[PDB]
Amino acid sequence: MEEGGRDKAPVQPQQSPAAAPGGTDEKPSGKERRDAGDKDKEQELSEEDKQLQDELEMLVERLGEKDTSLYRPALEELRRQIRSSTTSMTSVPKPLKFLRPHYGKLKEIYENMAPGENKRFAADIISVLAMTMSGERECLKYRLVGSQEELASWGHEYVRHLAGEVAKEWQELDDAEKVQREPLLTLVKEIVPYNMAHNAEHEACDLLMEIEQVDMLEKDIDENAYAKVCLYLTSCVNYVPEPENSALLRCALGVFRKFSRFPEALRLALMLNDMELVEDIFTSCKDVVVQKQMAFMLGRHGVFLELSEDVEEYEDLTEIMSNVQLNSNFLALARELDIMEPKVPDDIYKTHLENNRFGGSGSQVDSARMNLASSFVNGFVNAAFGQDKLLTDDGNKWLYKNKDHGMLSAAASLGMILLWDVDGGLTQIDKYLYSSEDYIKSGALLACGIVNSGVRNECDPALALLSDYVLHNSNTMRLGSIFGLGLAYAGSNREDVLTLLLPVMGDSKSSMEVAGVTALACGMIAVGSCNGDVTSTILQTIMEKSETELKDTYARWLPLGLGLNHLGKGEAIEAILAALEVVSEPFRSFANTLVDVCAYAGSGNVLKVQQLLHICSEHFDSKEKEEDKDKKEKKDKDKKEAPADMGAHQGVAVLGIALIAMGEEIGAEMALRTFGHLLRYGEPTLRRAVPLALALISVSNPRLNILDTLSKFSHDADPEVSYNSIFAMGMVGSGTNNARLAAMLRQLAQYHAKDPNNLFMVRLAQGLTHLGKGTLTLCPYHSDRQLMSQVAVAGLLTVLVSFLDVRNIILGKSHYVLYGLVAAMQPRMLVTFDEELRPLPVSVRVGQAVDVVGQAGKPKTITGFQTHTTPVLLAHGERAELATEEFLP
Amino acid sequence: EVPKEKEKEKVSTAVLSITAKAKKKEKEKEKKEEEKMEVDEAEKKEEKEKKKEPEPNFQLLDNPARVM
Amino acid sequence: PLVTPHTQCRLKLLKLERIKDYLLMEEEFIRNQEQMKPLEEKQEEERSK
Repeated sequence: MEEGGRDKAPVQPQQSPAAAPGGTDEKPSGKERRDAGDKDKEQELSEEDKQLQDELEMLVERLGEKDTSLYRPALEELRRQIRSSTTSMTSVPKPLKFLRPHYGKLKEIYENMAPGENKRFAADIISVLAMTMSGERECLKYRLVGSQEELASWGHEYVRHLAGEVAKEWQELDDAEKVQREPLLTLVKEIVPYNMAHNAEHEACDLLMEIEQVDMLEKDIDENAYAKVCLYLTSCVNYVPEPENSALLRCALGVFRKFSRFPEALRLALMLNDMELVEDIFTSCKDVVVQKQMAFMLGRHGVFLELSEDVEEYEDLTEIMSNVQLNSNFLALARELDIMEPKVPDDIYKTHLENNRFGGSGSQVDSARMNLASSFVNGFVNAAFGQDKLLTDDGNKWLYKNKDHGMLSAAASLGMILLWDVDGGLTQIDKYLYSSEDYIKSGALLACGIVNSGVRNECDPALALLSDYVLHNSNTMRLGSIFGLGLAYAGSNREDVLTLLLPVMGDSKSSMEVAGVTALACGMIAVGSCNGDVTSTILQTIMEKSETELKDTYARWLPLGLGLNHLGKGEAIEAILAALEVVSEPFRSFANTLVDVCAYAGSGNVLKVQQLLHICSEHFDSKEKEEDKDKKEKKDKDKKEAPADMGAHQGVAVLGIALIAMGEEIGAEMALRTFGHLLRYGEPTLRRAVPLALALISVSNPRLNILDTLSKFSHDADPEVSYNSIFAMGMVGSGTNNARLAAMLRQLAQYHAKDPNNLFMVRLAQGLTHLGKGTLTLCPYHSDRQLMSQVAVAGLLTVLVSFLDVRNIILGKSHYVLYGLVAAMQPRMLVTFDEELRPLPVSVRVGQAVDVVGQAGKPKTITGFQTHTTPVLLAHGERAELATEEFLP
Repeated sequence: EVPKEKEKEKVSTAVLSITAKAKKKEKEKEKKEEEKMEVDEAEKKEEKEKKKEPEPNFQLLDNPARVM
Repeated sequence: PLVTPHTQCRLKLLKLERIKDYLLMEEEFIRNQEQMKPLEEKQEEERSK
């Protein structure tokens, strides 16, 4: 301990501020010049950030705190210069003069008068002088002012431009990772008036830099991955004009302002769709801006590009609408017959060959309901041009043999055989159409809507299936005709055929399953306007469901189209609309949780997730509202599948422990459909946690509840090694887990993982994270499986052809105009880089190296090299344009 | 002779988080909806205090009158 | 295992508060689970003897 002898600064700045009350009065020079000699020297012993220990700043205030309490207030005759010497010298040590209740008094030295241009003695120092202290002001002092009194005094007026120059100072001194400290400053200051802060910070960023935009640009969208309702409403529209005004990267408009379509205003992204039609230079970014506008996140854009430039600049519209759709058919025609696939594999059924010697002999299984699953050896493998003449003879015999619902099912499988087709898809049906039967034509003409699904061109808006519908005096002609056309025009929000198919609801012909899928057919069409659909559904709901207390054919189908007509907005007006509209008995207030959370597809709104638990948690509920706690858990399944894995680990942690562990009817009947809704990628955490409750069948219940959890355990696409689980459970599933009920089911689970080789993207995440619904086509099936008796009769309309929004697969094609380029692409396990050293290595799995149409996989941001510049949108999206430039030798 | 009819009925949701400023801006939403369309409800005080003070201590009693 | 800012940024202040939200709710849901159980049969006489 070598103290003493060199303690100059603990003596003379211990004495001269102690002599400052001894020299304020009767010493006009010593009041001023010793203050200025104190001020610059204390300023100089802080500017190097290589002596944090300052020989004054924690040496003078031991008496100087009681001094400043008697020097600044008690002088009472403060001059115009001596306030600029006192407050410039004594507002510096006040974060360390004072303890944690400094937060109310960062002003009793400073805001007496802020001396001039306080960064004048705080420019080259990063945060030790006042910039940490400036964040201490905006944390607590501005928030209590700007809680209800934003428009206020000097604590707002100068504080605006004070925070303005400080936010310039973060990107001024060193331009380090304190760029991201500016959104740390801009959002803590005036949390709800963020745009009033950001509007000055938009224009300041526009003149800040054009190279130091992009990491702050991704900092915003990382903060926009989850927020409050109003913060996600605010900072996402602040996110919009920064590649519009500062830079013109601008190919991140269409999908990354589909981010901002539903929250802020539907017309606002349509004004950004107008901003697409402003920046028409030249074609290449314009091409891939409008590639996504048809079948990547929405359709319904084919009405705004038939204006005055219909030569090539507005004749991309039909090219977008069906020709690049058919060029995507040329992927599955040309490229995917080249990689793997002849016309009929037909041998996953043949992969059940070694079972006949496992335990003696075989040929014991003769169940007639297995022949339902026999259609999927032909059915699922023949998607994307698995066209079959006389390979449908297993269909052709069984169509003309028995099983009326399988006559509808085998006829509905023909639409899956010719999918995404307009050229000759109806010609395939017509030879298998004229059998003059109810079940054959109702499955085939429903499959005609599946053939032209995603086309939305002129095939039959009211031609075929409207003529099929007006044939009705009877069975599924009444039913199966409205379903296929609303499936085909689900991407559109056309009003006309919605009003053609609204007298289906207004007929009051009391076929119950027809009116239920009528809500599902109109639900797939619209998500926004036409409140008269909500009027039309609840009229027959109050007519029919009020005079019953019975089955979920009422409940699983009629409120679901209401939720599909109001999907994806966290405004909480739609809950005020719907729940106050059907104020009713609790078995009709089953519908309370539907339209509540169908508007709540994905965000962070954890306050909803607690009312998704705390109202109907358990209660033990002796067989009265057990459907509602299942459906309340059904809406826990979404709002979990897109915070991008932040709550997915928390979802599998809660729902593994809480329900299947300490539950009853909520857990052991229904709570596995989360895993059939959360992901379809597959990973051995949840893929092995389900046979913990499946190999233990727990047969005491109506075990098709647990065998429903068998079924969409294989609701993970992208074919895997999971055959080890399903075939070995199929071996114990032939004799035991009786083949009368689920011999269709286990092979439905077996044959669905290898659906084709490819085309597994059914998982509602495009580009990086945006939805692309999608949800309107899947969510009817997991609402349908509640629970039994639709394994035989009614759910066979659903279980085959429920979800049909598969968009294509792979990010391999090049499309440089003649379509001859391949690439040198380099596929890897996805990004982790958030803020690290510049530049940041995007990925980590350098081993795989392909050129052309190779796979997507679970976490793959595939990059490219060889100086082709890949300049298009720099995110990805499976129709890259790929120009050419090499000006770096 | 009441049986003390009691209710568990609730456990208080103690999630102390972003909830705190989210309920506060919801009370701001009621200051446009309540006081601008229709709220004119009122109640009166000190009716129940009035009957207490002029009380007896002059209770009249017939012949076989009990008294502590 | 996603604390990937790796620095004193508000994201790690935002990310960890999300983890606080789900574990408190997992606490309160199982707190409601042992609360609202009016089922008593205690063995239906079989395992109790």
